[PDB]
Formats: sequence, C-alpha cells, structure tokens
Amino acid sequence: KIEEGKLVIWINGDKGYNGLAEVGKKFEKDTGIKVTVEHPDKLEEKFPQVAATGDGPDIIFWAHDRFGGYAQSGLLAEITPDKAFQDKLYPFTWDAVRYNGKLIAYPIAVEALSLIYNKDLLPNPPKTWEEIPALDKELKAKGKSALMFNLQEPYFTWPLIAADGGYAFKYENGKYDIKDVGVDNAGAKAGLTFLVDLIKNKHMNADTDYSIAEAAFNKGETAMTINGPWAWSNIDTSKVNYGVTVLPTFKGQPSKPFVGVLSAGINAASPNKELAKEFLENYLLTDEGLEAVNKDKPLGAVALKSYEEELAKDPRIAATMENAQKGEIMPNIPQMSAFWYAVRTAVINAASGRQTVDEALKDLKEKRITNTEAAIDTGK
Ligand SMILES: OC[C@H]1O[C@H](O[C@H]2[C@H](O)[C@@H](O)[C@@H](O)O[C@@H]2CO)[C@H](O)[C@@H](O)[C@@H]1O
Repeated sequence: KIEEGKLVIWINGDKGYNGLAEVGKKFEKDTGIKVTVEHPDKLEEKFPQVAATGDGPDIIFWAHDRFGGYAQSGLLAEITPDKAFQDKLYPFTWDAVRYNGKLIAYPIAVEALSLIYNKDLLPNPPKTWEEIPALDKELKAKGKSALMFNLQEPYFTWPLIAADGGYAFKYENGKYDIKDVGVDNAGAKAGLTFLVDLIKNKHMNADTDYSIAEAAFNKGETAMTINGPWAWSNIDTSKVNYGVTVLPTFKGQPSKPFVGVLSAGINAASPNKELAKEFLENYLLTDEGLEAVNKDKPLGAVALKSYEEELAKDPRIAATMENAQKGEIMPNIPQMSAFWYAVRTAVINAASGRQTVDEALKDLKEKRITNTEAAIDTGK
C-alpha cells in the first residue's frame, strides 16, 4: 500500500528528475511532506500492473498518449482544477490529456523531435532525406557518419514513415477509428523502404539504440542525430558545437513527428490526492518549479503560458515547435499501447532483414495489431 503523508513520483530517466527533486525539497520545506522522485526502468509498462496491485507511485509522469489507457483501467484519479488555473496553461495542451470528455492529468510541457546537427563539420545541413546517403560517403572518408538515431523505438522513425501520409488511426472530426489503420499505405511503406535502404547500403546500423546514438553525436563521431529537447543538456556539457533545425523532407513532403505532452497523472489508489494536487498546481506548474526541472534537462515548450513566453526566445524551442506544427499530436486512446508495441516489432524486423518491408507492415496491419490488442485485454 502507498504511504499516507508522503509523495512518490515516477518519471523516465531521460527527463530532469534531479530538478524535480529540488521542487520536491522546496515542497518538503513548506509542507513537511517528504517527496521521493524515482525513475525506474520501463515505468510505462511497470505502472499499470503495479497500480492494479499493490499500488506504486502517487504521481506518474509520461507523455499523454498512454494516459487514456490508464484512465480506462480506472488507475488515474480524476483531477479538478478550476478555470482560473486552466487559463494559466495553453488550451491545446489541455485538449491533449482530455479523455472521454474529462480531464485525467496535469500537462507539463510539449515535446517534438528535431534534427540535431554538428555545425563544425556540417555547417550546411541537408534539407532532404534523399541527400543523406551521398553525404554519408563524404563523411565516411573522413572517418565519421552522417546520421545516427534510435531505431529500436518507433517514435524516432515515425517522422519519416508519416511524411508521405502514413498515420496510426484515421480521425473523422474529434474522433479516431481503430478499424482504419494507415501503417500499410503507399506513404508508410515508402518511408520505411527508404530507411531500410539506408541500412542495406551501410549508411546506418540496425542495432543503433538511444545510448549508442547519443554517444556517437556527443563524442563528435556523427554529423547528425534525431532527438528531443531532453537530450540538449548532455550536448551542452559535451562542448559539441550544434544547432537544432527542421527535420529532413521526403519526396518534398516534411517529416511528421508524433508530438507528445509530458503530463503528470495522480494515482487513484493514492491517499495523498490533495497533496498531489497541491504539489503540481502550486509548486511544479509555476515559473519557479519549471525552471528547476528545465535547468536540469530541458522540457521544450512548456504548458504554463507565463514561463513559455520566456523560453520562446530560445531558437532551439522555435525549431521544436516548427517540427510540431508540421507533425501532429498523438492520440490518447487506450489502443496506443498495443499500437506502439506492434509497430516497434515491425520496424525492428524490417531493419534486421527478418521480414521485408511489405511483409512486416502487412503483418502489422492485418495480424499483429489485433493480436496485441487481445494480449493486453486478457492477462499476459
Ligand atoms: O517509441 C514508442 C514510444 O514513443 C513515445 O515515447 C517517447 C516519449 O514520448 C518521450 O517523452 C521520450 O520518453 O522518448 C520516448 C521514446 O522512447 C510514447 O510516449 C510511448 O508511449 C511509446 O511507447
């Protein structure tokens, strides 16, 4: 059971959890309540099974896409901020994190992937994916690579896949249709085919993960990488001279990155619901609170209007918001969990040569997605 008179927060390791501890200590200073920030492995998978026990954290921090699934399972406490508080944050930020015509979590900040490039050895970055192969050959002669990024997570390869009209679930107007899937259309296949072509011709390695790709760019071994605002902190200290720019276009069409919204939800089992609300509204979601977190590891464009006006001057955040405009907001429906688990396998198998592109994306749409939806509905 969860301890009453205490707050336990979970947040992913790539975020600024040490900054969240500072606001935690300032909270303990004022209220006498010990805040314990944690960042366990696979917390998005760990939360639901533990929340249904047994119970885990009081607050859970993750992008909005998974929260609608949590809310369906009755895991999240219903929040009630008044309109005075809602006006402090951006309206479209509240729209993401709204499920079933109801608010389920406090949104913190919005985040979208951008092309991060080393401007000392690549002063003129490529505007197209199509230019990268030839650029890689020029750099390989110098003993370096053109592009490296996490291929093990489909969040990073989605931008290219969606560039020519690849989508997850087709909307109508303020709705989504789970029967209508866009992961096996001309645009999705073309996007993935070009990516696997980069692998086939040794311009990028299929086993490249987050850690390896980050190491490569920050050590100065690759010219470009694709990542969000959270990664900027480590590049600053690495002293690599870099810039943040619009993602490469494919067939003249801009890449469409799935835009996320870091949001904090209160556990339904938590006996510290008031303290949770007290912490988030009055300590975290303030200029002072977001500074602490943002200084540790950047959040990107934040939901709080007052503080966002300050950050908007920074050209990195303009480039993040430019990539978000071209991209589109993630759905927050419960099926996004099964979607992500299914697409992940499909992309990996295609990149490893286990399946061909057409085989993987056909299997994804036809069989894999539905099997995954059945897996989580029953016990697994
Ligand atoms: O790769 C699938 C994964 O994508 C998103 O996860 C992002 C997240 O939005 C970022 O905040 C950061 O943590 O990087 C992650 C990529 O590993 C979805 O939020 C997530 O549900 C999904 O499984």
